[PDB]
Amino acid sequence: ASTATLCLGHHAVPNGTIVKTITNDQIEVTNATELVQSSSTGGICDSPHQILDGENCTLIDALLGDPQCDGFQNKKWDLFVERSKAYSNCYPYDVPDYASLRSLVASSGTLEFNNESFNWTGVTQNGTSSSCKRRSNNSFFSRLNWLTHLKFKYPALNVTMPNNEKFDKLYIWGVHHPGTNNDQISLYTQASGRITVSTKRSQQTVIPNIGSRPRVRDIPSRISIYWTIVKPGDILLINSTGNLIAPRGYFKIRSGKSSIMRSDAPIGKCNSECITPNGSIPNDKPFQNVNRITYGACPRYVKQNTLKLATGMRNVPE
Amino acid sequence: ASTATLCLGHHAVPNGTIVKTITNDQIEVTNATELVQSSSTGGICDSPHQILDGENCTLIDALLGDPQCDGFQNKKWDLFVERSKAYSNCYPYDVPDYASLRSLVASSGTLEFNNESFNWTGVTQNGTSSSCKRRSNNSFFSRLNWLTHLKFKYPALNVTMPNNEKFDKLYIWGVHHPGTNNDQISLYTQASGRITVSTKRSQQTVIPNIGSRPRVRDIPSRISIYWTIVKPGDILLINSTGNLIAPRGYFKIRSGKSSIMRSDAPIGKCNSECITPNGSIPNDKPFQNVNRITYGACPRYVKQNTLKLATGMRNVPE
Amino acid sequence: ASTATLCLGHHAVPNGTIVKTITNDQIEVTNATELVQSSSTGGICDSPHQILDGENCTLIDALLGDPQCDGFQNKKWDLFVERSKAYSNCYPYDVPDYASLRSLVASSGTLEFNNESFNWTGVTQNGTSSSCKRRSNNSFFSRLNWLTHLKFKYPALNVTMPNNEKFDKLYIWGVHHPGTNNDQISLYTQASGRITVSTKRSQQTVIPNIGSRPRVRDIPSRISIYWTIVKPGDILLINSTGNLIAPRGYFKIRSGKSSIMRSDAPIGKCNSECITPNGSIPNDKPFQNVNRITYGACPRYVKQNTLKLATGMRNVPE
Amino acid sequence: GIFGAIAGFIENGWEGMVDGWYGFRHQNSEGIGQAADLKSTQAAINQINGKLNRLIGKTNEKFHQIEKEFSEVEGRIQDLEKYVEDTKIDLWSYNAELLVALENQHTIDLTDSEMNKLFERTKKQLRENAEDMGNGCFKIYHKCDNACIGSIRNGTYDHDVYRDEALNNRFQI
Amino acid sequence: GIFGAIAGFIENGWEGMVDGWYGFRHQNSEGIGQAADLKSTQAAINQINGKLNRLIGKTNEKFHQIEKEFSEVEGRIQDLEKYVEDTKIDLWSYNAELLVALENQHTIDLTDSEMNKLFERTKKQLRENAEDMGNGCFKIYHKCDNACIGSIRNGTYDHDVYRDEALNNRFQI
Amino acid sequence: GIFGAIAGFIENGWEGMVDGWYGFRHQNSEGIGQAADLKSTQAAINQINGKLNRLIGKTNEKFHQIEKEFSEVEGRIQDLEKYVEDTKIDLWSYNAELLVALENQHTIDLTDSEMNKLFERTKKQLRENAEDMGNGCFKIYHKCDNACIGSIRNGTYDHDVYRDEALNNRFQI
Ligand SMILES: *[C@@H]1O[C@H](CO)[C@@H](O[C@@H]2O[C@H](CO)[C@@H](O[C@@H]3O[C@H](CO)[C@@H](O)[C@H](O)[C@@H]3O)[C@H](O)[C@H]2NC(C)=O)[C@H](O)[C@H]1NC(C)=O
Ligand SMILES: *[C@@H]1O[C@H](CO)[C@@H](O[C@@H]2O[C@H](CO)[C@@H](O[C@@H]3O[C@H](CO)[C@@H](O)[C@H](O)[C@@H]3O)[C@H](O)[C@H]2NC(C)=O)[C@H](O)[C@H]1NC(C)=O
Ligand SMILES: *[C@@H]1O[C@H](CO)[C@@H](O[C@@H]2O[C@H](CO)[C@@H](O[C@@H]3O[C@H](CO)[C@@H](O)[C@H](O)[C@@H]3O)[C@H](O)[C@H]2NC(C)=O)[C@H](O)[C@H]1NC(C)=O
Ligand SMILES: *[C@@H]1O[C@H](CO)[C@@H](O[C@@H]2O[C@H](CO)[C@@H](O)[C@H](O)[C@H]2NC(C)=O)[C@H](O)[C@H]1NC(C)=O
Ligand SMILES: *[C@@H]1O[C@H](CO)[C@@H](O[C@@H]2O[C@H](CO)[C@@H](O)[C@H](O)[C@H]2NC(C)=O)[C@H](O)[C@H]1NC(C)=O
Ligand SMILES: *[C@@H]1O[C@H](CO)[C@@H](O[C@@H]2O[C@H](CO)[C@@H](O)[C@H](O)[C@H]2NC(C)=O)[C@H](O)[C@H]1NC(C)=O
Ligand SMILES: *[C@@H]1O[C@H](CO)[C@@H](O[C@@H]2O[C@H](CO)[C@@H](O)[C@H](O)[C@H]2NC(C)=O)[C@H](O)[C@H]1NC(C)=O
Ligand SMILES: *[C@@H]1O[C@H](CO)[C@@H](O[C@@H]2O[C@H](CO)[C@@H](O)[C@H](O)[C@H]2NC(C)=O)[C@H](O)[C@H]1NC(C)=O
Ligand SMILES: *[C@@H]1O[C@H](CO)[C@@H](O[C@@H]2O[C@H](CO)[C@@H](O)[C@H](O)[C@H]2NC(C)=O)[C@H](O)[C@H]1NC(C)=O
Ligand SMILES: *[C@@H]1O[C@H](CO)[C@@H](O[C@@H]2O[C@H](CO)[C@@H](O)[C@H](O)[C@H]2NC(C)=O)[C@H](O)[C@H]1NC(C)=O
Ligand SMILES: *[C@@H]1O[C@H](CO)[C@@H](O[C@@H]2O[C@H](CO)[C@@H](O)[C@H](O)[C@H]2NC(C)=O)[C@H](O)[C@H]1NC(C)=O
Ligand SMILES: *[C@@H]1O[C@H](CO)[C@@H](O[C@@H]2O[C@H](CO)[C@@H](O)[C@H](O)[C@H]2NC(C)=O)[C@H](O)[C@H]1NC(C)=O
Ligand SMILES: *[C@@H]1O[C@H](CO)[C@@H](O)[C@H](O)[C@H]1NC(C)=O
Ligand SMILES: *[C@@H]1O[C@H](CO)[C@@H](O)[C@H](O)[C@H]1NC(C)=O
Ligand SMILES: *[C@@H]1O[C@H](CO)[C@@H](O)[C@H](O)[C@H]1NC(C)=O
Ligand SMILES: *[C@@H]1O[C@H](CO)[C@@H](O)[C@H](O)[C@H]1NC(C)=O
Ligand SMILES: *[C@@H]1O[C@H](CO)[C@@H](O)[C@H](O)[C@H]1NC(C)=O
Ligand SMILES: *[C@@H]1O[C@H](CO)[C@@H](O)[C@H](O)[C@H]1NC(C)=O
Ligand SMILES: *[C@@H]1O[C@H](CO)[C@@H](O)[C@H](O)[C@H]1NC(C)=O
Ligand SMILES: *[C@@H]1O[C@H](CO)[C@@H](O)[C@H](O)[C@H]1NC(C)=O
Ligand SMILES: *[C@@H]1O[C@H](CO)[C@@H](O)[C@H](O)[C@H]1NC(C)=O
Ligand SMILES: *[C@@H]1O[C@H](CO)[C@@H](O)[C@H](O)[C@H]1NC(C)=O
Ligand SMILES: *[C@@H]1O[C@H](CO)[C@@H](O)[C@H](O)[C@H]1NC(C)=O
Ligand SMILES: *[C@@H]1O[C@H](CO)[C@@H](O)[C@H](O)[C@H]1NC(C)=O
Repeated sequence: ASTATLCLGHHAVPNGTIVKTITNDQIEVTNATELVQSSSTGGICDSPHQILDGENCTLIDALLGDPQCDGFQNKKWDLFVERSKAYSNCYPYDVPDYASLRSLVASSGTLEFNNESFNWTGVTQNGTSSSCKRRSNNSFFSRLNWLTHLKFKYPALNVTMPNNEKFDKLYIWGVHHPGTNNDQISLYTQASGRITVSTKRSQQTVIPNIGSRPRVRDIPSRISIYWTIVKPGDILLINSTGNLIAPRGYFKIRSGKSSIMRSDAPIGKCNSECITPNGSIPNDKPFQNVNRITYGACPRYVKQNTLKLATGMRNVPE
Repeated sequence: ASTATLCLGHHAVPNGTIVKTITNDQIEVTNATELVQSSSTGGICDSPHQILDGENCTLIDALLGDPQCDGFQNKKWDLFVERSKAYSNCYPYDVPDYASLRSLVASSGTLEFNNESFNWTGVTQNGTSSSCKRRSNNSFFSRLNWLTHLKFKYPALNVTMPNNEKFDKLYIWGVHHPGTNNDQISLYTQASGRITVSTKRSQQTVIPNIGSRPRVRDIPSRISIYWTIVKPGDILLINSTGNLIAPRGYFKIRSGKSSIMRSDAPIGKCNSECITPNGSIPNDKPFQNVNRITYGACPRYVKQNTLKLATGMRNVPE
Repeated sequence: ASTATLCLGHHAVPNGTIVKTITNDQIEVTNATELVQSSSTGGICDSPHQILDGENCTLIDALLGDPQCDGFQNKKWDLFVERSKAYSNCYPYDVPDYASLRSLVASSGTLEFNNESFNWTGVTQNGTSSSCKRRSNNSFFSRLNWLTHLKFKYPALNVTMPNNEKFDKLYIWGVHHPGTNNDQISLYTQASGRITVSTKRSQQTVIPNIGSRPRVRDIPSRISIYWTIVKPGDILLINSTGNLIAPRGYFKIRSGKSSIMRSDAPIGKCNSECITPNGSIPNDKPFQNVNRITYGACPRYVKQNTLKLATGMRNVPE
Repeated sequence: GIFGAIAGFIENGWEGMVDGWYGFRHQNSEGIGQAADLKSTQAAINQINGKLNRLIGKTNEKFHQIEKEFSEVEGRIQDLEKYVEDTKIDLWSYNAELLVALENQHTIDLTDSEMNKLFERTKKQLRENAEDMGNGCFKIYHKCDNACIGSIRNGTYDHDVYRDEALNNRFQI
Repeated sequence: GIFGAIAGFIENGWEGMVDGWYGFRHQNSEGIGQAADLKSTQAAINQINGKLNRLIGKTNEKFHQIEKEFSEVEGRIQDLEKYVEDTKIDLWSYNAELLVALENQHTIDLTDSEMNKLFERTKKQLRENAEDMGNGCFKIYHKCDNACIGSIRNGTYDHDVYRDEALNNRFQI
Repeated sequence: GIFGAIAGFIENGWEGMVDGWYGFRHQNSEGIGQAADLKSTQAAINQINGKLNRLIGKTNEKFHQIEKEFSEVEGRIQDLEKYVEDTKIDLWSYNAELLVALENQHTIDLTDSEMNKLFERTKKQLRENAEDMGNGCFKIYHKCDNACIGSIRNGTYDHDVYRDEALNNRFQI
C-alpha cells in the first residue's frame, strides 16, 4: 500500500514590488517595470535633430539682423533654442503680435533671405545709429533699410515689387516713431505721415506717433515691426511719405517640422530623439513627468511621477 | 463491458479574421466586424439636411449682394457648401476679421434681410461702378448703399435707427478708401473724414485711408466691411462726413444647428445624416477615417484606417 | 445507508438595482451606488472659500470706483460672485478687451490700491459729473482723475512714475471722448489730441474721437478704459495733450487660486468645497451633471444624469 | 457570470440569508439549517470596497478657467472656447460610461468567482465522501450530525473518519 | 483563453459543425454523430450582440465647430486651433485602440468560458458513470444508445439507471 | 486571483524555484525533488511580453505646438491656452492611471489562470490513480519512481499501467 505525492506550485522572490490594480492600491508582484520617465540626462543632444543655439540672440533678433546675430544669416534648424540670457543690442523695437511672428518663423524653420533691388530713387539709404554698432561703426539691422531725405526732400514713395516666383515671400518692415518733432523734420522734412503696405489680397496702414518713450540704450525713439506675406501672382505696394524702415528683400516661407523652445540646457554631442527644456530624455517609456514642453518622438506628459506595470505574478512568500 | 464516448467541442471556420487583443497583436477569430468607416460614396446628400450650394459665391458675397449671388437672397440652410472655384465679381473689398463674420453668419443659418428707410437727406444714393455689373448695367452690392454728394455738398450725417423689435439686428456696412486725392474730393467734396457707428453698448470708428492699392478688376480703391449687432431697446447711430458705404437694412440673427463647409463634392438626391467634405458617409460605425471635418450625426474621427471587433470565438483549424 | 445534503449558495434581495455592463444594458444587482451628483442644495456656501458678493456691482465697477461700490475698496476674494441684476451707475464707459481685463483682475484676487502722488502741475484735478453722484454730490470714479484746464490752458503733459518696488504695478487709465466740439475746447482748450502711455517694454497710443453716441444716463460722451502693467525697474510715461482720465495710483497684481463666477444663488453660512452657479454641491461622487462651470474641489462634469456602480453581486430571486 | 455559478448551476439566491453573501444550507437527521461563510463574504466585500476607494473621495481642484456661457456674438474666438469645452465634456462623459461598464462587468465576475472558490474549497474537503449533484449541492454518503456539518463549514472536517462508511454507501449495488 | 478549453485541452474546433458554436460528438454501438448545443451557443451570441448594441448605431450630432484647414499663415490663433484638434484626435484614437483591444480580449475569454460551462454541465450530469479523458471527451462506462445520448444533450439523463453497470466496468481488474 | 490558486489553495510560492514560474514538487521512495514546467511558464511570459510590446517603444512625434509657459499677463487668450493644456494633461493622466490598473489586474488574473490550467492538466492525467488533497498536492496511490514522475511532467504518464494497483489502495477498508 505504497504511495507518492505530487505538489504543483509557483515561484516567489524575496524582493517584490508594489503595484496598483482595480481592487487594490497596494499589492505585491514578483517583478514590475516603470512606465513614467522621470529623469533627464541634463543636456540637449545635437542629434538627430538640427539644433540651433540662439546664444545671446532671440529668433526675432536674428531675423531682423542684430549685429551680434550676423552669424545666424541663412541658417536652417529643426529646433531653435532660445536662451534666457538673450538680449537685444540694437535699435529699440517692438512687434505688434510678437508671439505670432515668432511662431510662424519658428515653424518655417529657415532664415534664408533673398535680396531684391528696390527702386529707392529720391531718398538716402543705409541709415545708421550709434545704438546699433557693427564692427564698432554705427550700423543698423542687416535686413532693414532706414530711409532718409537726400537734398532736404522726401518725396512720396510708391514702389512696386512683384512675386513672379513659385513660392511665398515674407516681407519684414517697420515704422520709425521719432522721439521729438525736430527729429521728424530733420529726418523726413515733413510732418509724420502714414505708411501703407498693400497687396491684391491685403492692406496694412500705420501712423507714426511722435513722442518720447523711456530711453533704452540711450534712444527715446521706437521702431514697430510688421510683416506681409505675398503669394505668387501678387504684388507688394509700399506707399509712404516718411518714417519707413524698408525691407532689403524677403524671407522664404517653408512648411515642416520646425519649432522653437525656451531652455538653458547645454547642447551635447549625443543622440536622442526626444527634447525637453530640461534636456533630452529616453523615449522607451510611454509616459514622462519631466516637462509638458517637448519636441520630437516623446512620451506623453502625465502628472504622476511613477506608474508600475506588473510583469510577474503575485508574490507570496513562505 | 461495453462503453461509449462523448466529446465536447466548438466550431471553426476556414476563413478566419485577425484581430488585436491586450496580449496579442495578431490572433485569429471566426468572425469580426469593422468599426472604422474608411470610404465615402463620393457625393453630398441633399437630405435630410437643407444644403445650399454656393456655386460661384462665397457666403460673404451672398451676404453683401454680389450680382451673381442675387438668387441667394433670403435663403436659409442647415449647411452652406462653399466651392473652391468661387470668386468675387464686384467691387473689391476686404473684411477685418473675415473669419469671424463668416462664422457667425454661417452659424445663424439665414440671409433674411429686412429693408429699413434710412433718412439720407442731403446726399445722393445708389452709387454705381463699372466693376460691379448687374444685367450689364453698372450697379453695386444689393444690400449696401454707396452715398455721394448731391449739389457738390456732403453734410455731416447724424442718422438714427432704433431696434424696437423683439430680436437682434445685424447691420453690415463699409468704408470706401478712394485710390487718389481727386477721387475723394469728387466723391465727397471734402478731405476724408472718420466714420463712427455706435450704440448704447458699443462704438466703432473708422478712418478712410486714401492711397493706391494693386488694381483688381480695374479698381485701385478698396472697401472695408464692418458689422454691428443692435439688441432690443438699443439704437444705431451713424456719424460720418463721407466715404460711407451705408446699409439698406439689417439681417436677422438666429441661433441653431447651421454651419458651413468647404467642399467640391457634387450634391445628389440621396439621404444620409453625416456629411464630410469628401461626401456623405454611413454612420453605422462608431469611428471614421475619412475626414476630421464633419457635419451631422457622424462617427468620430480617428487616425487608424481599420479596427476589427471580434464577433466570434478564437479560430482553431484541425 | 444514511446520507446528508450540503447546498452552497449566495444571498439575494427583494429590491435590486439595474446597472449597465459591457455585454448588457440592463442587469440587476443586489446593491449599487450613484456616481453622478445631480442635485444642488441651492445656495453658495461662504466657507471654506472667501466669497465676495458683488451685489449691484460688476468687478470692473468696483475696480474703477463706481460710488455704489466704494465698500469694495481693497477687498480680497477667492471667488468673486457677479449678479445678473448688476448695473453701472456712473460715467458711461467701455473697455477694449473687457473680457481680458475682467479675467486678469479676477485671477489676481485683490483690489488693493496704493495711491501715488502724480505731479499734475498746470492742470485742474478731480473733475466731476452729474451722472456719477457720491453722497448726492457730483463726483467721479474713486480711482480715476479727470483732468481739465486751469487758467484756460492745458499744457503738454510728460509725467513720469517709476516702479522701484519688488512687485508689478497695474495701472488703470482712460480716454475721454467728448460728445461735441464745444465740449472738447471748453474742457481742454485745444482740438482733441492723442494720448500715449509707454514703458521701456510697451507703448499704447489712443486717439480721442469726438462725436455723439446714444445717450446713457443723460451723457452723450464716452470713456474708454485701458490698462498697463509696469514691471520692476521699468517706468510709466504718460504723454497727453488733453482728454486724459488719469490714474490716482496702481493696483497690486497677485498670482493664485482666485477667479470669478456669474450666479444668482444666495450666499449661506454653510461649508462646501465645490461651488457651481446653481449653488454648492457635495463632492463625494466623481462626476456631476449640475453645471459645467465649477470652482474648487469639484466632481467632473458629464452629460449623463445617472451612472450606477454595482456594489453587490447579481440578484437572482427564487 | 464567467464561472457559471451565480445565475448558472446555482439556480437562484437565498433571500433568507441576511448574515452574509455566501453560505451553506444543509439537511441531516437533526433538521435543516443555514449558516453564512465569512471568508468568501469578506473577500468579495473587500474587493468592492477597493473599487470604491479609488473612485470615491478623490476629486480635482480647479480655480480660474475659461468662460463657458456667452451673452454676445463674437465669432472665431468664442467658437474655439465652446469647442474646447464641448470636446472636454464628451471625452470625460465617455470615460465615465466606459468606467462604470467595465467596473460592473468585473464586479459581477468577481462575486461569481468567490462563489466558485467556496464550491471548490468544499468539494476538495469532502474528497471521496460526497458527490456533486450538479446544482451546487453535495450528497454526503455518511451520517452527518450538526457538529460534523460545523466541521465542514470552518475547515476542520476529517474525511478519513467517515471514508469507510462513505465508500460503502457510494459503491453499493 | 483563461479557462484553457479553447486552444487548450480542446485540441481544435470542428469545421463540420455549422448549426451552432458548441456541441457534442459521440460514438456508440449505433455509429458516430454530431449535434449542437443551443443554450451555450445562444449564451455566447447574446453577450456579443450586447457588445455590438453599445457600440453600433450610437453616434453624436455636431454642427458648427472650428475650422480645421487653413489657406493662410496666421500664427498664434491658428496654432491653438490645430493643437486643439490634434489633441482631440489623438485622445479619441487612443480610446478606439484600447476599446477594441479590451473588447476582443473579453470576447475571446467569454467564448472560452461558455465552452467550459458546457463541459462542467456535462461532467456533473454523468456523476460516476464516466471519466474525463483530458481532451474534452468522456469515456462513458455503459451501453449508450442514441436515445441515451439524446438524454444527456438536453439534460434528462438519469445516472441512477446505469450506475450499477458503470461502476462495475470502471472498477474491474 | 479569480481562480483561487495563487494566494488561494496554493498556500505560498517557492523561492527555491529559479528555473521557471510554475512547476512540480514530489516525494517518493527515491527522495524529494523539484522541476519546472516549461509550457505554463512560457504561456504566462508570452502574454506579458505581448502587453509590453503594445506599451513599450511606441511614441508619438509632435513638433510645433502651443506655448505652455508665459512671462506676461495677457488675459483671455492665455487663459484658453493654459486651459487646453491642463485639460489635455488631466485626460492623459487619467488614461495612464486606468491603463496600469487594468493591465495589472489582468496580469494577476492570467498568471493565476496558468497555475490553474497546469493543475487541471495534471488532474486529468492521473484519472483515478490520485486524489486532490486540497492544497495543490495530489496523493498518488501507487509506487511512483523518478521515471514515473518524469512521465507525468511531460505528459506521457500511462494511467492504465497503475490503475489496478491504485484502485486497490484507494478503496481499501
Ligand atoms: C519726458 O520726461 C522724461 C523724464 O521726466 C524725459 O526723459 C528724459 O530725457 C532726459 C533729457 O533731458 C534724459 O536725461 C538724461 O538721462 C541720462 C540717463 O540715461 C543721463 O545720464 C543724462 O545725463 C541726462 O540727464 C533722461 O534720461 C530721459 N529719461 C527717459 C527718456 O526716460 C523726456 O525727455 C521727456 N519728454 C520730452 C518729449 O521732453
Ligand atoms: C503706384 O505705382 C503703381 C505701379 O508702379 C501704379 O499702379 C498702376 O497705375 C497705372 C495707371 O497709370 C496702371 O497702368 C494701367 O494698367 C493696366 C493693367 O491692368 C494697363 O492695361 C493700362 O494700359 C495701364 O498701363 C497699372 O495697371 C496700375 N497697377 C497697379 C495699381 O497695380 C499706381 O497707380 C501708383 N500709385 C499712384 C497713387 O500713382
Ligand atoms: C444725432 O441725432 C441724435 C438723435 O437723432 C441726437 O441725440 C439726441 O440729442 C437730443 C438733444 O437735442 C436729445 O433730446 C433730448 O432727449 C431726452 C431723452 O433722453 C429728452 O427728454 C429731452 O427733452 C431732449 O428732447 C436726445 O435724447 C438725444 N438722443 C441720443 C443721444 O440718442 C444727437 O444729439 C445728434 N448728434 C449731434 C452731434 O447733434
Ligand atoms: C522585469 O520584467 C522586465 C520586463 O519583462 C524585464 O526588463 C527587461 O530586462 C531584460 C534583461 O533580462 C532586458 O532585455 C529588457 O530590455 C528589459 N525590459 C525592460 C522594459 O526593462 C526585467 O529584466 C525583469 N526583472 C527581473 C529582475 O526579472
Ligand atoms: C502714396 O503715393 C502717392 C503717389 O506717390 C502719394 O500721392 C502724392 O502725394 C504727394 C505728397 O503727399 C502729393 O503732393 C501729391 O499730390 C500726390 N501725387 C499723386 C500722383 O497723387 C500719396 O500721398 C502716398 N500715400 C501715402 C499714405 O503716403
Ligand atoms: C524641468 O524643468 C521645469 C521648469 O521648466 C520644472 O518644472 C518646475 O519645477 C520648478 C522647480 O524646479 C517649479 O518652480 C515649477 O513650478 C515647475 N513647473 C512645473 C510645470 O512643474 C521641472 O521640475 C524640471 N524637471 C526635472 C526632472 O528636472
Ligand atoms: C459577423 O458578425 C457580424 C455581427 O454580428 C454579422 O454582421 C451582421 O450580418 C447580419 C446578416 O446575418 C446582418 O443582419 C447585420 O446587420 C450584420 N451586422 C454587422 C455589424 O455587420 C455578420 O453576419 C457575421 N458574419 C458571418 C460570416 O457570420
Ligand atoms: C457727427 O455729426 C455731427 C453733427 O451732424 C458733426 O458735427 C458737425 O460737423 C460739421 C462738419 O464737420 C461741422 O461743421 C459742424 O460744426 C458740426 N455740427 C454740430 C451740430 O456740432 C460731426 O462732425 C460728425 N462726426 C463725424 C466723425 O463725422
Ligand atoms: C478626403 O479628403 C481629404 C482632403 O480634404 C483627404 O485628406 C487628405 O488626402 C490628401 C491626398 O488625397 C492629402 O494631400 C492631405 O494631406 C490629406 N489630409 C488629411 C488630413 O489626411 C482624404 O484622404 C480624403 N479621404 C478619402 C477617403 O477620400
Ligand atoms: C450599497 O453599497 C454602498 C457602498 O458600499 C453602501 O453605501 C454605504 O452605506 C454605509 C452605511 O452602511 C455608509 O457607511 C457609507 O458611507 C455608504 N457609502 C456610499 C458610497 O453610499 C450602502 O450602504 C449599500 N446599501 C445597502 C442597502 O446595502
Ligand atoms: C508729449 O510731451 C511733449 C513734451 O511735453 C509734447 O511736446 C510739446 O508739445 C507742445 C504742445 O503740443 C508743443 O507746442 C511743444 O513744441 C512740444 N515741446 C517739446 C519740448 O517738444 C508732445 O506734444 C506730447 N505728445 C503728445 C502725443 O501729447
Ligand atoms: C443649473 O443652472 C444651469 C443654468 O446655468 C442649468 O442648465 C440649463 O438649464 C436651463 C433650464 O433651467 C436651460 O435653459 C439651459 O440651456 C441649460 N444649460 C445647460 C448647459 O444644460 C441647469 O439645468 C441647472 N441645474 C440644476 C440641477 O439646477
Ligand atoms: C553674450 O553676451 C555676454 C555679455 O552680455 C558676452 O560676455 C558674451 O561673450 C556674449 N556671447 C556671444 C556668443 O556673443
Ligand atoms: C524708380 O521709380 C521712379 C518713380 O518715381 C521712376 O521715375 C524711376 O525711373 C524708377 N527707377 C528705375 C531705375 O526704374
Ligand atoms: C547701402 O549698402 C549696401 C551694402 O551694405 C550697398 O550695396 C549700397 O550701395 C549702399 N547704398 C548707399 C546709398 O550707399
Ligand atoms: C461660374 O463662373 C463660370 C466662369 O467663371 C461660368 O462659366 C459659370 O456659368 C458660372 N456659374 C454660375 C452658376 O454662375
Ligand atoms: C432727416 O434728418 C434731417 C436731419 O438733418 C431732418 O432735418 C429731416 O427732417 C429728416 N427727414 C425726415 C423725412 O424725417
Ligand atoms: C435707389 O434704388 C431703390 C431701389 O433699387 C429705389 O427705391 C430708390 O428710390 C433709389 N434711390 C434713388 C435716389 O434713386
Ligand atoms: C441695488 O439696486 C436696487 C435698485 O436698482 C436698490 O433697490 C438696492 O438697494 C441696491 N442694493 C445695494 C446693495 O446697493
Ligand atoms: C512737475 O513737472 C514739471 C514739468 O513740467 C516740473 O517743472 C515741476 O517742477 C514738477 N513738480 C514737482 C513738484 O516736482
Ligand atoms: C482732489 O481730491 C483729493 C482727495 O479726494 C485731495 O487730496 C486733492 O487735494 C484734491 N485736489 C484738488 C486739486 O482739489
Ligand atoms: C470549528 O468549529 C467547531 C464547532 O463545530 C469547533 O469545535 C472548532 O474549534 C472550530 N475550529 C477552529 C476554531 O479552528
Ligand atoms: C430530451 O430529448 C428526448 C429525446 O431523446 C425527449 O424524449 C425529451 O422529451 C427531451 N426533454 C425535454 C423536451 O424536456
Ligand atoms: C518524457 O520524459 C521521459 C523521461 O522520463 C522521456 O523518456 C520521454 O521521451 C519524454 N517524452 C517525450 C520527449 O515526448
